[PDB]
Amino acid sequence: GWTDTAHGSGIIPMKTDLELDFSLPSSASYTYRRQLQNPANEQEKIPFHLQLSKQVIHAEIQHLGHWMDATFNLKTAFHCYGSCEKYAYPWQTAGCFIEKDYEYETGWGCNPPDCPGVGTGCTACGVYLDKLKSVGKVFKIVSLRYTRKVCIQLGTEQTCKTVDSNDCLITTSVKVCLIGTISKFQPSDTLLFLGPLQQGGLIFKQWCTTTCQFGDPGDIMSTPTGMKCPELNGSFRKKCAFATTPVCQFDGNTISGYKRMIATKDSFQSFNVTEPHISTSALEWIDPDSSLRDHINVIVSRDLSFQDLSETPCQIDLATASIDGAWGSGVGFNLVCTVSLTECSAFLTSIKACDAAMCYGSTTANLVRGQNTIHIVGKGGHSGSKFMCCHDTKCSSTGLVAAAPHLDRVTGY
Amino acid sequence: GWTDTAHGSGIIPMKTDLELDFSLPSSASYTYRRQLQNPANEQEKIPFHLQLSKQVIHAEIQHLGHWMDATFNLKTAFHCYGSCEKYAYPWQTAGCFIEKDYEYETGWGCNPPDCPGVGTGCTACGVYLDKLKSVGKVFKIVSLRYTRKVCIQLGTEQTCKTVDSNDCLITTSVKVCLIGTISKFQPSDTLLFLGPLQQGGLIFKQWCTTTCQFGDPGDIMSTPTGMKCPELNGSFRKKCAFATTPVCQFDGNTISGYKRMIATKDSFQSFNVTEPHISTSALEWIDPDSSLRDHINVIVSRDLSFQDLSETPCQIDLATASIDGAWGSGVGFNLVCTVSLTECSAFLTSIKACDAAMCYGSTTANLVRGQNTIHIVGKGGHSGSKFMCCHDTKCSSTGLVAAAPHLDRVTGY
Amino acid sequence: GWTDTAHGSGIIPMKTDLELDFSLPSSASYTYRRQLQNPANEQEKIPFHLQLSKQVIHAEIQHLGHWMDATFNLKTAFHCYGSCEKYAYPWQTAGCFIEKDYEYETGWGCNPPDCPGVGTGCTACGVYLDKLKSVGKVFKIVSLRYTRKVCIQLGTEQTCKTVDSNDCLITTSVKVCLIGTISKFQPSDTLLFLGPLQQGGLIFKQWCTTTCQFGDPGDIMSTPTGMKCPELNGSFRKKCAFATTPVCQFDGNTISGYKRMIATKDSFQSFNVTEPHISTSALEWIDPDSSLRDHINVIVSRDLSFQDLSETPCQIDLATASIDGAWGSGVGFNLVCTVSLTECSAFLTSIKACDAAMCYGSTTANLVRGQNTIHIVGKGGHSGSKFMCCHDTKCSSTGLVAAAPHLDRVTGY
Ligand SMILES: *[C@@H]1O[C@H](CO)[C@@H](O[C@@H]2O[C@H](CO)[C@@H](O[C@@H]3O[C@H](CO)[C@@H](O)[C@H](O)[C@@H]3O)[C@H](O)[C@H]2NC(C)=O)[C@H](O)[C@H]1NC(C)=O
Ligand SMILES: *[C@@H]1O[C@H](CO)[C@@H](O[C@@H]2O[C@H](CO)[C@@H](O[C@@H]3O[C@H](CO)[C@@H](O)[C@H](O)[C@@H]3O)[C@H](O)[C@H]2NC(C)=O)[C@H](O)[C@H]1NC(C)=O
Ligand SMILES: *[C@@H]1O[C@H](CO)[C@@H](O[C@@H]2O[C@H](CO)[C@@H](O[C@@H]3O[C@H](CO)[C@@H](O)[C@H](O)[C@@H]3O)[C@H](O)[C@H]2NC(C)=O)[C@H](O)[C@H]1NC(C)=O
Repeated sequence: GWTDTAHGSGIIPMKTDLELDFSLPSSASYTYRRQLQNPANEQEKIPFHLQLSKQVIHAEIQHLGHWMDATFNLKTAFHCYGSCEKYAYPWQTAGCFIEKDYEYETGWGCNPPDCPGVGTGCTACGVYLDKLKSVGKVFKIVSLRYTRKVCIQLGTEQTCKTVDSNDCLITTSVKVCLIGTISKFQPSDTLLFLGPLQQGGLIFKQWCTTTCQFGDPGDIMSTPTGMKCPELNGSFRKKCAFATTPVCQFDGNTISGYKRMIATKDSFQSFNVTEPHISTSALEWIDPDSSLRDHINVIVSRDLSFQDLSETPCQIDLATASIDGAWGSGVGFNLVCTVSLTECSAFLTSIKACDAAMCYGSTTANLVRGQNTIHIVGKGGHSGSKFMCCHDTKCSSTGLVAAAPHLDRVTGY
Repeated sequence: GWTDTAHGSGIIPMKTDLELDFSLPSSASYTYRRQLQNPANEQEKIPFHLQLSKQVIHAEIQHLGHWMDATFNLKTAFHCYGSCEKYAYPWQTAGCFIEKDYEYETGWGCNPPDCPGVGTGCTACGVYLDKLKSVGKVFKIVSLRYTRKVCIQLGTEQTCKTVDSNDCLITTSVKVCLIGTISKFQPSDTLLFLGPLQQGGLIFKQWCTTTCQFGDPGDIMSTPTGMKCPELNGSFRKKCAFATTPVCQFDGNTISGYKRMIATKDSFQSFNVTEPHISTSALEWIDPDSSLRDHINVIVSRDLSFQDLSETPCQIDLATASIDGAWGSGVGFNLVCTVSLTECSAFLTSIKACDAAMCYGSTTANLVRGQNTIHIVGKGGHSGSKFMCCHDTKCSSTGLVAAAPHLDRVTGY
Repeated sequence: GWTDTAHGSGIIPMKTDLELDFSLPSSASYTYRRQLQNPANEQEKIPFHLQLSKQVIHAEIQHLGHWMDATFNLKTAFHCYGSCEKYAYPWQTAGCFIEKDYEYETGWGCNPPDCPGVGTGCTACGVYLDKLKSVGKVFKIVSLRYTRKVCIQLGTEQTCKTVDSNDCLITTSVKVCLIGTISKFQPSDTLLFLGPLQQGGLIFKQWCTTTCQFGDPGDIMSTPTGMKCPELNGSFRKKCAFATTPVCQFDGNTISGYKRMIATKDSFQSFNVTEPHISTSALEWIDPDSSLRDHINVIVSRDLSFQDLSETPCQIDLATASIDGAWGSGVGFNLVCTVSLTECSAFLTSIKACDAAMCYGSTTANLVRGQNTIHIVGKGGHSGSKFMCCHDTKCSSTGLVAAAPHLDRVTGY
């Protein structure tokens, strides 16, 4: 029952030369040098060197756009004759507006002196948002990954590798394992940056999604493809009589999402960020908070009894078959892989979906000799990303683009 | 100060034969054979065998029922005389409806030609939902548990045991410890399955609970005991005049929860599932995602210095005393246990609430010699479950049924 | 590249005397005695003693106040002349109320017999909440910390220290490391206590924040500084005619947050609490749930090869420079520290913000020889707290008070 998925080693403890074991803050790097006694010869020694980089957070993100503050406005129009489609209105120039029409409701005692209409015209009323101000950048977390660069040297062996926070690196005589605490961040958290990235942000758990009303977090969003307006929500009413022009009233919410947030600002969680790097579909940074600690173990054994537990005679070859689903998505894309197994009856291994740069997901494949169809869910990437089936570092040269994510609001009156 | 709650071992490292140490994906199993040198005799060797099953997720769940898509409909009725209770209406046959009556509001200029009424009758108006379509199955997570079957053999010792993700298994000469990363799932997450279980689902963090409006996630739920309708929310209005029958208008939301979800579908998180098994109150599966890795440590020491740290002279006997609270609940049930302690002045131990199959919770009991009353919160089970006080595998033969969970909506106009 | 942030040790495994390794419930303490063979002399032995306390949870909190149940009431007033400011109304004495006025709308067929007014007066209508009952205490989690007291003795060495759940304690010959599972609690969770603390509580993920409507969790909050009333939300309407006094109607929600919670109570998560201790800005307790297990490792090596990995020649001195931001906040306060580095070219270390009792946060500082300006985010504390820049246990004697947190609702009609 072969697998290459166990990353570590089998050891005889009497034939081990060195063990490091400690907790380290994610934001801390660490360096260790020591001359170790040669187990082959007690009168000799060999250099051992360890280097650990600071832990980098990698979030695949959705660029939700800029959060807008706004002012609420209510205006009443009146035409004694003609329907509401015939007339342009002041509010129709605005970035976001709702209109409620009262066509054919002229009667008597709802009219100014100059209107003798009865059951005609249009008393159109508009609520609208102006004084639109960008207050911050908004990203929704699609997925999370935490990595350290690990460099080992034992005499003439030397290898650097990037290692996930609950993975191990294995060389001929050295194993390094990371064990990784709780995350401050979660998939689907929304991050709000009110200024530059370096100045940190706020985490939100309830950013508007399926139903964005004016007053919610993320109510008014501006993307480069255009505005995303919230629904208003509240009832309209004419006050009619005193031989005057009708005066509309709105009972719904008047105060914007941003203003409502700022008033109770200290109800939310902050985070800070050093060395931020933004890409099309990702945000990378180091969290300077030193209260988050990982566990590191290092073990040296320059002996033939040291087993790499990943070693197998099994050989695989990959071909990217087909794709469906979307890029930049927490639901994601479905990549189909044709996977040949040779030299083995069966093999349990990890098959990954990757582009040129990064991998966006991985499935545990239960392979039997010959061809195998394996499905992978990937989460992330952008318009142009060409996703390939991969194992270790070998990828299929066939790469497939995904479809755009469905992230649309539906604003039904 | 005796306790049996430390699961592991005390070791002299020079008298250890083997150490395995590695990271493994939850979805991966693993097998290891090796002939180890006999520490008693250097010219002999003994077989060591390790088998780890894939990690199974066990969620106690609530069957919230099926999520329904629907079409919104508004219809106006009119009777010139008689009150609204006297008449049956078209909308009253429908699965979900709200009605707003305007009794005794006939006046003049709110009537058709055939109605000379003044301050009489009934202008009943109905909003209602039809074209009800099941779109998926819905489960709310009550609790979570992650387990692997661990099998050890060292020569003539052999034991298999199911082990939680941050527990250890201990035999005469072998200890296996699991250390378990972050969970993709949380208690109170709601899982939506749009097709068969095997095709995966969506996680939701904001499924409607205390106030379900039409348009929310989970707005229209169908259980076998009947429909659960959302509230509508929006104002009504007659438009009256032109010597016609009154025409009602509704300003509230027209689009269903499902349709609003699907439009922005890629805002949410997917998960997938292999080997799903559904029961009355639980869902078990293996997550094929290979990016989630646990840490495994194995240590062999066939020596008398190897201590089982759980060993104590303390002896306990249990009796299930009484119960209150509910089954199938995140709040849960309160089981009272009478626990006798003998052979010891004091004893710290774990007392568990279990039925025939599984345990639903466990309390740390601080026992003193003689009788002790211990309370346990259990979370899960179903109508028929008979919960018993247990320690190790010994249970009280008395089992007690809990009461039904309160999971009702209250829809006040 | 010096750092003091690696908490643990470098070891030669053949020169180790003892290793303990096991899982332990958070609610369990543990004691271990053993006479170990003296490595210096095989015919002698030395006493080794380990004591671990139960794990204590420390939450910095916000006292949100008491959650109130209430009864909804709608009353209509009428004055044939004079505006609504001129008259006191029955509802104006109540703890929470909204009022909707219809000034100058007398007309004809909206009046009792005693009112011949036309376009005058005031038909004021009030919705209001009475029968206010406290149902529980409410705390919002600002931050979380999990600690155990660890006591070691190896012969003549003895040290007790409080250790975070993913930190290690290091002495001359002994290292103890804690590795800490998932948390049941998260920052920004709101905890509701319906009775005394000892009887446990409910966790909520959606407690009202930026927009509190009547019917929401936390809709009606009572603090010592006064009531916090929700918004109502729903439309008003006069029914007019039949030569009577106007009768107002409200279409919005009638049922309170509490009642709506209790109806579906078993949708939520409970927790329980032993040995609770409440302070101005914090809640400390031990969770009696025994299903949460940490990993403990202990390693003894009474040998000169045992390295304390935190040892450096680097020397620091601190001065608290300035502060901005707030106490009792998840966003928190920004403390500026002047940090002198001597004896070293560069130094990576942790700089903490603390008052007399506890530390409220810590930053990873990348120091170079001489003066360094370092920023720290602290989360927690109260009005009087005087926050100091600290490293190890040495603090600057200058302490600085923060500003009050902004936690206000804005209720715009
Ligand atoms: C790490 O990140 C936090 C959170 O972003 C930092 O606090 C932030 O500081 C900004 C400074 O602009 C504050 O936002 C606003 O500042 C203006 C003045 O520029 C002020 O008038 C407004 O009232 C508002 O507070 C805010 O305190 C805070 N950001 C947010 C989103 O609340 C913290 O200083 C950073 N720590 C570092 C660099 O060490
Ligand atoms: C693992 O689970 C995910 C999530 O459930 C799988 O993607 C799902 O595939 C279904 C297929 O029915 C998709 O739902 C709908 O499919 C119809 C066609 O049958 C389509 O017209 C609709 O627009 C809709 O997308 C959907 O992509 C997705 N499910 C959800 C709830 O979004 C994924 O394929 C699974 N991976 C495996 C088996 O490896
Ligand atoms: C640990 O904590 C849980 C949760 O707080 C405990 O259950 C709680 O017990 C209280 C007892 O007051 C219950 O609340 C109410 O009790 C009255 C009677 O006093 C009852 O008429 C109401 O219907 C309501 O249930 C409730 O079951 C529960 N608390 C909540 C907030 O739901 C559990 O007993 C505790 N376990 C221990 C001490 O071992």
